[PDB]
Amino acid sequence: DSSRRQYQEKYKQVEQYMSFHKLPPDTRQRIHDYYEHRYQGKMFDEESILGELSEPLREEIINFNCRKLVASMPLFANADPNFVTSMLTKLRFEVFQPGDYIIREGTIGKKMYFIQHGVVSVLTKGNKETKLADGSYFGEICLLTRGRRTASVRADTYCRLYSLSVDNFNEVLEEYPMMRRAFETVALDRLDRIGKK
Amino acid sequence: DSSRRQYQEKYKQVEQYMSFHKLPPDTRQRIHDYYEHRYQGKMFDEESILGELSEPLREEIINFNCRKLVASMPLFANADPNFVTSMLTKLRFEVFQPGDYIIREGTIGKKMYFIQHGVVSVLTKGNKETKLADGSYFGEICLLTRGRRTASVRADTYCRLYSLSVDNFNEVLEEYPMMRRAFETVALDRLDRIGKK
Amino acid sequence: DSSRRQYQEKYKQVEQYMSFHKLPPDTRQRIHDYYEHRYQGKMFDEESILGELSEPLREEIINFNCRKLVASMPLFANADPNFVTSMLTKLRFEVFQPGDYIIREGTIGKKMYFIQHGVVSVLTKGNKETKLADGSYFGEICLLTRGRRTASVRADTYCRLYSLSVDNFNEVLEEYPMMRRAFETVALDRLDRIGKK
Amino acid sequence: DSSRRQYQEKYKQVEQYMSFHKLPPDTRQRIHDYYEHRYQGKMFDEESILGELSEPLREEIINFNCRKLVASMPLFANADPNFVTSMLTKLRFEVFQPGDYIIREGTIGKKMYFIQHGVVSVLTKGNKETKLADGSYFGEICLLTRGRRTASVRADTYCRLYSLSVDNFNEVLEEYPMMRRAFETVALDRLDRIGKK
Ligand SMILES: Nc1ncnc2c1ncn2[C@@H]1O[C@@H]2COP(=O)(O)O[C@H]2[C@H]1O
Ligand SMILES: Nc1ncnc2c1ncn2[C@@H]1O[C@@H]2COP(=O)(O)O[C@H]2[C@H]1O
Ligand SMILES: Nc1ncnc2c1ncn2[C@@H]1O[C@@H]2COP(=O)(O)O[C@H]2[C@H]1O
Ligand SMILES: Nc1ncnc2c1ncn2[C@@H]1O[C@@H]2COP(=O)(O)O[C@H]2[C@H]1O
Repeated sequence: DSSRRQYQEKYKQVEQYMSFHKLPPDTRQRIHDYYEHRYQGKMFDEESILGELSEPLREEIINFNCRKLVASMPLFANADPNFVTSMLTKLRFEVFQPGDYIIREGTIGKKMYFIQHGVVSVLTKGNKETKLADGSYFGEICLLTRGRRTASVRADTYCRLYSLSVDNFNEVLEEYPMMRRAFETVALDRLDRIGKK
Repeated sequence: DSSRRQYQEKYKQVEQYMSFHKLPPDTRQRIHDYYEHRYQGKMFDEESILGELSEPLREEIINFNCRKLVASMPLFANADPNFVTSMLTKLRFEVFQPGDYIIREGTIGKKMYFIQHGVVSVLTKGNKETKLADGSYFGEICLLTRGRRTASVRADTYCRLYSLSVDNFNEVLEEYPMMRRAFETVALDRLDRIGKK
Repeated sequence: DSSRRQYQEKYKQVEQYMSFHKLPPDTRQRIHDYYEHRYQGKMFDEESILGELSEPLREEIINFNCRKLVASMPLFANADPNFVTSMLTKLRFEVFQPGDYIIREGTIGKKMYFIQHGVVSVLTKGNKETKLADGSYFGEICLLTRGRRTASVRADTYCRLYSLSVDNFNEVLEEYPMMRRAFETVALDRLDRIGKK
Repeated sequence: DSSRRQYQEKYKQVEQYMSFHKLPPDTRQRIHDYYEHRYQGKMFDEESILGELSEPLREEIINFNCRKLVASMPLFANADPNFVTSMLTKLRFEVFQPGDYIIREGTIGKKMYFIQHGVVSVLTKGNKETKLADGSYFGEICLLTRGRRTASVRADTYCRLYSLSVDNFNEVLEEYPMMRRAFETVALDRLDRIGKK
């Protein structure tokens, strides 16, 4: 009904823009596939729907929509449920296509990612590359150091991620200081397999 | 007419989102009841309507819509009417359901609440719990200390509240410094029945 | 056509809100009259229309819409036309009703006003009250001192004003420092007829 | 279809506003011509379309839409493609009419421009005026000095520009410090033909 019509109407607008700007069909297709994998044919207004609810109801809905992501992630599964809820509310859903570069080395990161579904390559230049999958996260090192990306991260497949900005990261750890160490440990651990400590 | 249609059309959108995300009927019902108690079947655009009026007209409307809340509250009833008007303009209407946690201990509060209608439990961990009702307020302690919630507050029933952010709190007291003491007194008084002073 | 329909449709929404909140007809009328005097039956989207034009075109339109206000005001008529244009772009149109209080003493002003059309009383408590009309401005003292309103200002009639915020005030004088003195002179002059210097 | 209808509907609104404010046909025409040259009869919602895509897809689209601008500009053609992409994302499309003043001397610039198509006169008061065309840029001096415009710049013809704000300028050079010198060189070089060094 109203959701499907909101999508096909918006996809329509997108299909016109591509034509006006005469984009390569090499590109229009990526755009088309992105739209499928991101919306599945139904477009809502989360900002509006969720903005119109009380905070307790948002937390109940968000905790449910992410119950599976939470169950796969050691960081959460054993944490205070209020820490978890406080992080889920600050995350933003992002989809990434096979080949896409989620993060670039040398760059100045301002956000991290939690993998809901998909596989990503951590090409840490030189050698000793790595793969992370569902339940893992990355991009935290810059949120702690405030330096530059230690590696690059490329979608091997369609990824569903949840990003968290440095602002929201520090705001959560301000409230739950205990949980910083959980991040530090995995960070310094990851830096050891490279150059950091 | 246009208000009712705006509601049932928006509630429609909400009912779809719930289905797409396959929420427990245990949850869909809470959402449904929330929507009833919050909108009563008519949805307006306060930001637009009120934004389109002069400041004097907003104050006249807001003072009238809150005349009853003002009459129940000792803080206001005896204060400079301009202090009162200046606070009413900064408040935000919030509804909370039976059982909901309005505030959590240990947490870093950034806003307080004034009860228009309803009853809330101040479970101050340990013992000596308390009940506040229509005309009372809470959550001011963190606005003064800038520390953490001294207790938890749970809706015993459907609550209608008006929240005030720390920013707007300090902005009002900047203009009406005399009124800080009224808040301090009730605060230090509340801290005594616990641990504060 | 589209403008008139946008107004009567929005006024419709306003008429419903008043009914829902059961406002005194003493108030609904003020609201109704305000809407007439502010929109004249046609509602546009300045933010959209003007936002869609180049800066030079905005300045040309704004200079024309305010040519009469500019001609009545000694501050402008003899100033660099670029100073003038730079001020006009930052102003915001405001209508005020007979009896309305535009400014209150003791209060912390963050904006000034230029009278396009109407008469206002500067009731400086005590005695020696004053009247300002088309082409005059007021509320500058707090923009300079950063203190409190030295008097109150009440609409004797329907006023059409243009307000300027302290931010935009200081931003203009940052570019045209010479013009501060023009404001200071009238300010210190106004303070002398009271208490300031 | 939907784009053309969005334009002619919005142009309609514009044509009414002009009439309501009784603008000189000397002005209505400039407005009309501006609208043609800026939209070409089709209006989209870039903020919405582009906001709904992943960052990698935006970069792919933006790099393509600006491939020609990039090919004409020595600054880019030889730079790290990621520096280039990082600048393109921050630019804003602006059209300017024959005679328009893009920049005024003595003024406090907060943005620079890259010429996609058109010719502009750098009237540096006094004497020794200059012309810049497709592929050139200007307005960088204030982004570096944080002072005032060294000259004025006037559209000799319809210009298509891309502006970059001081905020985005410093944010890019923060990530790609090497590229500051490329700007400094052309800047100090331009200052020499005048007064700067
Ligand atoms: N050896 C590794 N194993 C897994 N993830 C890594 C490794 N090295 C770096 N990363 C992740 O890659 C990210 C690149 O951006 P950050 O430096 O902010 O954070 C880095 C880590 O989260
Ligand atoms: N003994 C008490 N009686 C009533 N209210 C209380 C009592 N103790 C705490 N509160 C309220 O509970 C709030 C919890 O958050 P705050 O600490 O910011 O502010 C606290 C008070 O407003
Ligand atoms: N004697 C006066 N004559 C005219 N205007 C005045 C006089 N005294 C005060 N005002 C205006 O009234 C304003 C009240 O707010 P401000 O103090 O910011 O600025 C003040 C002046 O602009
Ligand atoms: N001699 C010149 N040749 C080309 N461009 C110039 C010259 N002098 C000034 N400009 C440009 O004109 C701009 C005016 O604003 P800015 O001072 O910020 O930056 C200046 C330069 O980019």
